[PDB]
Amino acid sequence: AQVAFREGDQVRVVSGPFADFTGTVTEINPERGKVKVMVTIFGRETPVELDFSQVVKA
Repeated sequence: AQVAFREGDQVRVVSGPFADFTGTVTEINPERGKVKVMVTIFGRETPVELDFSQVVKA
């Protein structure tokens, strides 16, 4: 039993100043290929939109 991705999971950022945080998958877009996760920067929530090409599974 294996899986590529699952809603409600946690994924880290790709790079940049945010290359040390994760997010909470709220919704997915298979038809296109996007992903939304709620990250936390400076000790505060921050909902941002990304894509598998800018995130990683942890």
